[PDB]
Amino acid sequence: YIVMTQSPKSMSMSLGERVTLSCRASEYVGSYVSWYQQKPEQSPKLLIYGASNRYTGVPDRFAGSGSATDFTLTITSVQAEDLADYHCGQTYNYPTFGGGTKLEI
Amino acid sequence: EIQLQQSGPELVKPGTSVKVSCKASGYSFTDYNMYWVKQSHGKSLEWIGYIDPYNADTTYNREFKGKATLTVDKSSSTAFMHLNSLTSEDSAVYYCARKRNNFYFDYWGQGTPLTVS
Amino acid sequence: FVHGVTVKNRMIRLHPDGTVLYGLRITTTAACMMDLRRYPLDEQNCTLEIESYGYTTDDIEFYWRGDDNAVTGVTKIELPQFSIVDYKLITKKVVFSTGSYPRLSLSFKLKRNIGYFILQTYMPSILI
Amino acid sequence: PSNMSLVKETVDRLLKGYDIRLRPDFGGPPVAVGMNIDIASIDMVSEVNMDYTLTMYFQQAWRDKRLSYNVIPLNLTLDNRVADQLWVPDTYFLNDKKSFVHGVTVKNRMIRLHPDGTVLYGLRITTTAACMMDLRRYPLDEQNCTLEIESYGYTTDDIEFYWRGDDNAVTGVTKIELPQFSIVDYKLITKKVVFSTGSYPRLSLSFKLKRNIGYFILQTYMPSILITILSWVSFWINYDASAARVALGITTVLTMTTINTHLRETLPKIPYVKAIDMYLMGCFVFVFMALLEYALVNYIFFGTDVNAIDRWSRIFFPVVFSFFNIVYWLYYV
Amino acid sequence: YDNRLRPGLGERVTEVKTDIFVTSFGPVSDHDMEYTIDVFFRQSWKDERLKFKGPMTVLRLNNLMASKIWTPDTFFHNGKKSVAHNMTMPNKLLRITEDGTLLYTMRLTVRAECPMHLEDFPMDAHACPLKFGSYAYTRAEVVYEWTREPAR
Amino acid sequence: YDNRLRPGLGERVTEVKTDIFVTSFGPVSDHDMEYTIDVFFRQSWKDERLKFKGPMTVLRLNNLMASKIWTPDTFFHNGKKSVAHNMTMPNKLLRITEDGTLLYTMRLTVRAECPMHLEDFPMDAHACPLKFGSYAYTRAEVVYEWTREPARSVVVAEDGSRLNQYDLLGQTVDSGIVQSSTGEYVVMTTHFHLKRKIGYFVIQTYLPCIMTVILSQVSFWLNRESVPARTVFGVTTVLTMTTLSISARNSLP
Amino acid sequence: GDVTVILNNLLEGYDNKLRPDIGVKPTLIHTDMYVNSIGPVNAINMEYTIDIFFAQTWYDRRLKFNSTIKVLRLNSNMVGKIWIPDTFFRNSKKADAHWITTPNRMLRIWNDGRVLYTLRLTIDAECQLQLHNFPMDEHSCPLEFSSYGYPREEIVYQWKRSSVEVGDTRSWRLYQFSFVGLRNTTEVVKTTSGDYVVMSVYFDLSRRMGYFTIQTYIPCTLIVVLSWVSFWINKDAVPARTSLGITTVLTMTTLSTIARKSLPKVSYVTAMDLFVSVCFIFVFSALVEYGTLHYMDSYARIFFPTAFCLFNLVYWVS
Ligand SMILES: *[C@@H]1O[C@H](CO)[C@@H](O[C@@H]2O[C@H](CO)[C@@H](O[C@@H]3O[C@H](CO[C@H]4O[C@H](CO)[C@@H](O)[C@H](O[C@H]5O[C@H](CO)[C@@H](O)[C@H](O)[C@@H]5O)[C@@H]4O)[C@@H](O)[C@H](O[C@H]4O[C@H](CO)[C@@H](O)[C@H](O)[C@@H]4O[C@H]4O[C@H](CO)[C@@H](O)[C@H](O)[C@@H]4O)[C@@H]3O)[C@H](O)[C@H]2NC(C)=O)[C@H](O)[C@H]1NC(C)=O
Ligand SMILES: *[C@@H]1O[C@H](CO)[C@@H](O[C@@H]2O[C@H](CO)[C@@H](O[C@@H]3O[C@H](CO[C@H]4O[C@H](CO)[C@@H](O)[C@H](O)[C@@H]4O)[C@@H](O)[C@H](O[C@H]4O[C@H](CO)[C@@H](O)[C@H](O)[C@@H]4O)[C@@H]3O)[C@H](O)[C@H]2NC(C)=O)[C@H](O)[C@H]1NC(C)=O
Ligand SMILES: *[C@@H]1O[C@H](CO)[C@@H](O[C@@H]2O[C@H](CO)[C@@H](O[C@@H]3O[C@H](CO[C@H]4O[C@H](CO)[C@@H](O)[C@H](O)[C@@H]4O)[C@@H](O)[C@H](O[C@H]4O[C@H](CO)[C@@H](O)[C@H](O)[C@@H]4O)[C@@H]3O)[C@H](O)[C@H]2NC(C)=O)[C@H](O)[C@H]1NC(C)=O
Ligand SMILES: *[C@@H]1O[C@H](CO)[C@@H](O[C@@H]2O[C@H](CO)[C@@H](O[C@@H]3O[C@H](CO[C@H]4O[C@H](CO)[C@@H](O)[C@H](O)[C@@H]4O)[C@@H](O)[C@H](O[C@H]4O[C@H](CO)[C@@H](O)[C@H](O)[C@@H]4O)[C@@H]3O)[C@H](O)[C@H]2NC(C)=O)[C@H](O)[C@H]1NC(C)=O
Ligand SMILES: *[C@@H]1O[C@H](CO)[C@@H](O[C@@H]2O[C@H](CO)[C@@H](O[C@@H]3O[C@H](CO[C@H]4O[C@H](CO)[C@@H](O)[C@H](O)[C@@H]4O)[C@@H](O)[C@H](O[C@H]4O[C@H](CO)[C@@H](O)[C@H](O)[C@@H]4O)[C@@H]3O)[C@H](O)[C@H]2NC(C)=O)[C@H](O)[C@H]1NC(C)=O
Ligand SMILES: CCCCCCCC/C=C/CCCCCCCC(=O)O[C@@H](COC(=O)CCCCCCCCCCCCCCC)COP(=O)([O-])OCC[N+](C)(C)C
Ligand SMILES: CCCCCCCC/C=C/CCCCCCCC(=O)O[C@@H](COC(=O)CCCCCCCCCCCCCCC)COP(=O)([O-])OCC[N+](C)(C)C
Ligand SMILES: *[C@@H]1O[C@H](CO)[C@@H](O[C@@H]2O[C@H](CO)[C@@H](O[C@@H]3O[C@H](CO)[C@@H](O)[C@H](O)[C@@H]3O)[C@H](O)[C@H]2NC(C)=O)[C@H](O)[C@H]1NC(C)=O
Ligand SMILES: CC(=O)[C@H]1CC[C@H]2[C@@H]3CC[C@H]4C[C@H](O)CC[C@]4(C)[C@H]3CC[C@]12C
Ligand SMILES: Cc1ccc(-c2nc3ccc(C)cn3c2CC(=O)N(C)C)cc1
Ligand SMILES: *[C@@H]1O[C@H](CO)[C@@H](O)[C@H](O)[C@H]1NC(C)=O
Ligand SMILES: CCCCCCCCCCCC
Ligand SMILES: CCCCCCCCCCCC
Ligand SMILES: CCCCCCCCCCCC
Ligand SMILES: CCCCCCCCCCCC
Ligand SMILES: CCCCCCCCCCCC
Ligand SMILES: CCCCCCCCCCCC
Ligand SMILES: CCCCCCCC
Ligand SMILES: CCCCCCCC
Ligand SMILES: CCCCCCCC
Ligand SMILES: CCCCCCCC
Repeated sequence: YIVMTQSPKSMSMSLGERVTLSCRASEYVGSYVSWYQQKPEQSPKLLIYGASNRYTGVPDRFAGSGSATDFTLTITSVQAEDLADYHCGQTYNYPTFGGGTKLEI
Repeated sequence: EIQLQQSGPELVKPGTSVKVSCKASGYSFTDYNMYWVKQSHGKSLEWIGYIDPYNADTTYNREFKGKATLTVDKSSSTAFMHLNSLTSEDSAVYYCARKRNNFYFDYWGQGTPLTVS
Repeated sequence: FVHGVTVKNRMIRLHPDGTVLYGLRITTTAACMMDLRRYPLDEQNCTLEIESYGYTTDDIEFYWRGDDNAVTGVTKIELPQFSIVDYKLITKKVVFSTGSYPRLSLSFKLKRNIGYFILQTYMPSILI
Repeated sequence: PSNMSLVKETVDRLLKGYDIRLRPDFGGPPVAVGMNIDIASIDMVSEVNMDYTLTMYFQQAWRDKRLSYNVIPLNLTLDNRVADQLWVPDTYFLNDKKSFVHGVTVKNRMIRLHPDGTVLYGLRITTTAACMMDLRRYPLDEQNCTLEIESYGYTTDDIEFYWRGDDNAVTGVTKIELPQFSIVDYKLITKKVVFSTGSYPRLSLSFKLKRNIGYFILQTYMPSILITILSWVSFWINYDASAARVALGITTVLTMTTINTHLRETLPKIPYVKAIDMYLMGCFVFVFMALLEYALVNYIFFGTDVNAIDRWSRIFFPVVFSFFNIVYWLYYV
Repeated sequence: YDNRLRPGLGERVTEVKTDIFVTSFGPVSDHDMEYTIDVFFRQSWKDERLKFKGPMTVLRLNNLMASKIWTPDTFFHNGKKSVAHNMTMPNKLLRITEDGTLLYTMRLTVRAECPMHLEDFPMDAHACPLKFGSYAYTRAEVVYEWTREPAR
Repeated sequence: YDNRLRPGLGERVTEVKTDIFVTSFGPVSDHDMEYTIDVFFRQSWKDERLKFKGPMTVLRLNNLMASKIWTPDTFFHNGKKSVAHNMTMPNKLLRITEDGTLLYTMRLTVRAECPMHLEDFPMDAHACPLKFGSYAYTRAEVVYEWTREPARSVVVAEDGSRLNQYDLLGQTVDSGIVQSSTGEYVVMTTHFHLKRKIGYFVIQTYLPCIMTVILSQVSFWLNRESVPARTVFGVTTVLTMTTLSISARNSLP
Repeated sequence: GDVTVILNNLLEGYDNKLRPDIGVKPTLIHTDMYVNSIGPVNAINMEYTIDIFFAQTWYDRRLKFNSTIKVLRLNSNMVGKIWIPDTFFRNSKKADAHWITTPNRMLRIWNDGRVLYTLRLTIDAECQLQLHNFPMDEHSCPLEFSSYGYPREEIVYQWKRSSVEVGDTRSWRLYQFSFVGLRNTTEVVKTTSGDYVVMSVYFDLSRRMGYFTIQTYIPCTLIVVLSWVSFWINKDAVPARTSLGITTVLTMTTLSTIARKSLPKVSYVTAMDLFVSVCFIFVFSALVEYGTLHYMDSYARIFFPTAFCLFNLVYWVS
């Protein structure tokens, strides 16, 4: 299957600054690369679908980007609610997910 | 709105099968496929399989091919995952996800922790 | 065929007296047997034989509205190979076994442009 | 005129309340649709398009309880337009590229209702069926070209195909006279092809055409053999005649490569090497070696024994060429 | 009127008297072993259902009435792909005589198959056939005939 | 039933789950910068109006019912003179499931436009596209989707390749949006990756060129005193080279 | 539904045969185009293919409705039910709409009466190319269209603010030329049936000669150099000199024949014809130079390259 690689295993950044989480796909995945947010002891929450399309109810600070295999999720200003585990998953083939980047301070 | 309620946490001895449910209420059950995702503590999300509820058509992951069986109750609007021959590694948290379309999983399950000892 | 973009290229106009102006934009690949004995110095004559199929002269009658102004646009025709020297409009009555039918003939007396063959055919032979 | 009124009433009853949208035995066992072909001609077997034009009388016979009558004893042969008001199988040719039922004088269709309900529905179809040909041994090749009759919308749970009359279903194949082909064999196969939408019945009518080699001797093989024999003439000219031998050599080599290119331009751009390509390249080796034999002669002389080389070539070139022909024709024929 | 039933269905064989007027014998395509021919393919037949009495003894009509009535399903056995010219209008004439006789001519461009044995090429001659008959009706249903002497 | 209104008009967005089964990947015409492909273009969509309950669960019908009900006006953006096959009957199938789902498959021979950059010809690979979508309905009214996974929604038959000088490496699909003054339109794109087979050109232009240059270099072994022989050796090779170049350009637009 | 009743009311008592405001005022039609791609320019047949999304909008008081629904967005099904202008293309040798999978037509009806009707077309327009200088010819290829039967008093055309929404030119099949720009005109042509307003789009195309250089010009220059090299060959070698000259001039004849085959059948000398004629003069002059030499060489060795280069400068600058 398609193996998703999250380059930042755990990123530590202060509040209110730009942060970018990377995601690599082993093969072609097109624009079928969603991002999900999972707080501890909680289910994942969809943030970005497609490649850059923002899911409904998501703050405008989240922004996705990526054409073929390189995908990035950017937070313009980290808030207190933006501290959770972030996963990237591909749905071009059978679903797979990355390791899961964790945001810290 | 859409709400996916899963069975509560449970503990089972190794080698004993177990079933976990997933009840959907907000939407029409047969329109969208139901996927199952396993997440061991501290590890990446892993896809088990999915079931097309209308015709009950099932597709499984190679690793879980034979370890998990997916069934459905359209009248109750519930998706069931049956795990058999449980081992130590099978202890994990299981979610049921609803795939809106080819792009994203819209609503996830609340989570059914599983433990073996 | 009659051209059919964007709609079928056709016109109908009813006048108060009863006259029915009916127009069609038509492309015809018309047969023209050519006596190429003098080719390329040949003055070919190609005709279009307009005729009524099912209606005899007792039922239908043809004429060029306007004795010679019925056919226009011939002068502007800039044919790359030929030069249209002249054209005639003829009205006849052809007789078949089924009956006699009206005929209109639109004949063009085309003339070959010798210069293209002078450059292409004759000059290589002369130089050879 | 009384029997005319009786037949009019019968056909009006048959077409009254007739649901063309529903097949015979709808919600029941599949309807058995028998088929039989009358090959009118096989034309335009062209490898450039990898297709062949087949003209045929394509007949289908199927029972239909709705079209059963018992008042009239004779078999009703109706006007072809009634086919538009009747259910007919939605058969198609999967390898068809361009097909048409003949137009003049009217639509070349036949509808014949039998009292038992059997419907004989015939068409005169000209179809340009696709035949992917393996030209590796061309022109000494046998081509297995097929016609794949299949039901598009109805699965095996709704329709069945069978060659009506078994091996006698297809006729007229022997009378076919292709220009450059001989139809050595034909076969009829019944299959069940499975697609993602279900399993559909399939009839495969396969002709094993054999290509006639006589024309290619006239246009392809004999001219190149003659050019090689002509190139052998240079061995009989003394080594001093540089202009004559060189002209003979280069003229032969260039004409050989020109022949190869001109022949291959007509054929499609297939990557592999054909049998005609094999022979042409082999004879190009011979003629180019004749030119290089003169080259060796000139170098050895300027840069008795040279007469020895010329004489040995004078006899070995035809012998080696004859053995090349033996090996080639034995392998391919 | 039931145009799906031939005249004399179950009572008589439909006698079709046919003749051909070749307006132009088209070019011979020896490469495809075929030839083109442009014809006024006339065919006439009795039809008792089409008897009438009126001021005119012949109803000279257009193709629309030809579509409304029964016409023979004639086809050319060796025809490859013919054209029924229909510009400006369908080039067909339909004449109903008061006795019920029908005359139904039509302008056609038949491209027919002519198998050539080119053994004496180019000093060769051929007899290119032009065969036609009913597609669906057998000899017991419709029989064809020449309206004049077969030579003429 | 009104054929003129899409299902769920004014309340929903009509989702059409399309799918392609390539029966045969037809020949690629580099001269026209296009390619032919025969497909079983399947579409599937929900229509609550066509909901029934009877002895059978799915109604398999013919094209006559397809013409009577609303079907998406899907067209190929880069299509060029496609044909919907009609022999013997309209090669279409309609299947109305009791829930309301429609499965509408048609057999097509679509001649799509494939812009090729022939910079590395003949050692070149081209990603020939096939984009399709609704013509009259914007993204807010009709949205397209792949019925299976996107990777498994364009299947090519095994023995279907009609390519002569090309090799179908594979296909990759995607979904996107086209902006227009008329509106925003959802587009389903699939790229077939073709690699030209150099075999034909090796024995058609490369081998003649190499043998010609070797033939010209043969003249270095002829004695210098033989002027006519080496002069004809050179001039005939140069003329052959010119002919080779001209006959090699005609293989391309 | 609430929309089906609107369509039924609109089409009830609707005379499809009558144009809007017939006998009242001319029907103003605003036309716009999206040029999807200018196909191959067939200079041989004096025609070129263009694929467009042709849009035309007009007001129809019969098709006005008041409701919460603002527009009626419809497929090709409703195109044949209402009045559509008979817009034909005056210089189209053959045009055809797209029908796969369904007819490529769109129709939108606003409350006021606006009827935006668009369709996809592939027009084989007739461009009267004048290749007096080839392959440097520049052409302003037009695309005319007007109502076929409705005179200026009954159907008036006009260009909307957006002139022509020309698409991206990278994917165009225009290999020979380069799309320079577009220009629109609107003029009243007089004919026997009446006065008709004609709207024409001129696409300006400029030819590129690179393929013609590697195809025709370079081989002819190389064969002229082959004619030149004859002078350096010893004069005593009669067969060598004669062979080189004859091969050169005869293959020059063959090259002229194929180069003219690239062109259509037109009776006037073009720039390529001038160049091949000068090459003929050069090769024939070299052959005659050896003919008179046998029956001087150094003068030719200078004059031929210099004359060719000077002629090249004069010819190319023009
Ligand atoms: C002499 O004979 C010839 C045939 O031998 C006749 O030519 C035929 O004429 C008929 C009737 O006019 C045409 O049928 C129409 O076809 C429309 C689409 O055609 C496309 O597909 C066909 C293949 O089926 C192609 O052959 C066509 O290409 C050719 O024709 C076009 C011009 O049309 C040329 O430009 C080309 O170069 C080709 O020559 C086309 O690609 C089809 O849409 C149409 O059906 C609609 O209209 C009828 C009208 O009654 C409705 O009943 C029907 O339901 C359809 O209406 C729906 O669709 C329209 C689309 O806008 C909507 O507006 C409606 O609201 C509704 O939704 C009709 O079937 C036939 O194509 C044509 N050519 C053939 C058969 O090869 C000549 O007319 C005849 N006379 C003369 C003087 O020559
Ligand atoms: C290309 O080739 C075609 C051949 O098909 C030429 O067409 C012929 O042209 C000539 C001259 O224009 C025509 O000759 C005409 O003969 C008429 C008599 O025959 C017809 O008579 C009546 C009409 O009155 C018809 O009903 C009947 O069926 C006959 O067909 C004359 O009436 C014509 O006019 C004048 O004739 C003489 C002098 O010619 C005068 O004294 C008379 O007063 C009268 O005014 C005319 O003469 C001929 O019919 C045409 N068709 C043929 C031969 O088949 C084309 O002319 C040629 N192209 C060009 C450019 O010339
Ligand atoms: C209306 O149409 C029907 C159907 O065609 C006609 O009835 C059939 O007429 C055919 C005549 O060709 C009959 O065929 C002959 O049947 C003989 C007996 O066969 C029996 O067993 C077979 C087993 O499959 C059954 O199908 C068949 O119905 C019979 O029960 C055979 O011995 C014959 O064989 C050979 O006959 C001649 C030479 O004698 C050859 O030319 C043949 O090709 C064949 O090789 C022949 O098959 C058939 O029996 C009739 N009944 C049916 C098919 O049910 C009507 O006559 C017709 N009515 C009209 C025109 O008015
Ligand atoms: C693909 O192949 C299919 C084959 O199924 C073609 O579909 C058929 O096409 C023909 C020709 O268009 C259709 O024939 C039409 O039948 C209509 C219904 O006929 C019945 O009803 C009328 C009265 O309403 C009766 O008079 C008649 O006897 C039948 O009882 C007719 O109304 C149509 O008339 C049109 O054509 C005639 C020709 O003479 C004109 O005079 C009329 O004015 C009118 O324009 C026509 O005859 C047939 O119904 C289609 N379906 C079937 C199942 O046969 C497709 O056309 C072909 N191409 C495509 C693109 O699909
Ligand atoms: C042109 O090329 C095509 C290739 O597509 C050929 O078509 C194939 O032909 C072969 C051979 O005829 C088909 O293969 C098999 O034919 C069997 C014929 O019976 C023989 O074999 C059985 C079993 O060994 C013996 O008992 C018997 O006595 C005969 O000796 C069929 O019986 C086969 O069907 C069985 O096997 C299949 C596959 O296992 C099962 O699915 C069936 O249910 C059944 O049990 C089989 O059909 C082959 O089917 C043809 N089609 C293909 C490959 O698509 C043409 O023959 C060829 N024509 C010419 C003129 O060259
Ligand atoms: C194994 C079987 C294989 C089968 C294939 C058979 C292959 C065998 C064929 C081999 C070729 C035959 C030549 C062999 C001898 C050559 C050497 C020679 O010069 O000898 C002699 C002359 O040579 C002759 O006697 C000429 C006889 C052959 C001429 C045939 C022409 C017919 C063309 C028909 C074509 C039409 C084409 C029709 C279209 C199809 C004399 O030589 P010398 O100079 O005096 O030197 C010797 C003296 N010394 C010893 C002192 C030195
Ligand atoms: C008129 C001439 C007659 C002459 C007769 C003489 C006999 C000559 C015999 C000729 C052999 C006939 C070959 C036919 C097969 C086609 C080629 C081929 O398959 O190549 C394949 C490999 O890819 C390559 O080979 C490209 C590498 C360049 C090869 C050319 C080297 C030139 C050497 C320069 C030296 C100059 C000398 C230096 C100076 C002394 C490509 O094939 P494909 O289609 O793309 O498919 C993939 C491969 N597949 C097929 C395995 C799957
Ligand atoms: C395509 O056709 C259109 C319409 O014929 C052309 O647009 C028109 O251009 C003229 C001249 O530029 C405009 O007139 C001018 O308008 C400006 C702005 O209002 C005004 O300041 C001037 O005094 C003058 O009136 C005209 O308004 C404009 N049409 C519209 C509807 O706005 C267009 O130029 C053509 N495209 C070409 C030639 O490429
Ligand atoms: C000594 C001798 O017999 C001479 C006679 C003819 C010579 C060949 C001609 C063609 C040459 C092309 C390239 O230059 C490579 C070397 C090449 C193959 C040469 C090898 C040596 C040869 C055989
Ligand atoms: C004047 C005008 C402008 C745009 C259109 C138009 N309407 C559509 C609907 C759908 C699709 C895919 C393309 N359409 C296009 C063409 C377009 O905008 N392209 C190619 C970018 C029609 C007329
Ligand atoms: C439509 O209805 C509104 C409110 O009822 C009215 O103001 C308007 O004039 C109507 N438009 C018509 C009848 O064209
Ligand atoms: C892959 C096949 C390559 C064949 C090359 C040509 C062989 C010619 C043999 C000539 C023997 C003298
Ligand atoms: C490339 C050189 C070719 C030489 C061929 C000679 C054939 C006969 C050899 C006899 C040697 C004595
Ligand atoms: C084909 C190889 C031939 C080698 C001949 C060697 C010649 C050496 C020079 C001395 C005699 C010419
Ligand atoms: C002198 C012998 C030259 C080669 C003869 C050709 C042999 C053809 C065999 C055909 C297969 C039966
Ligand atoms: C194909 C051309 C043959 C040579 C023609 C020479 C005649 C003069 C042509 C140039 C005139 C400006
Ligand atoms: C001998 C050189 C031939 C090419 C000369 C080209 C001069 C540039 C012209 C550019 C147009 C003004
Ligand atoms: C305008 C006619 C030109 C003819 C060609 C030039 C003379 C060879
Ligand atoms: C049409 C005029 C032809 C000119 C011929 C010139 C001959 C060199
Ligand atoms: C007539 C052809 C040219 C002849 C020139 C010979 C040397 C004076
Ligand atoms: C004696 C003449 C020498 C030529 C010099 C080079 C001209 C291109």
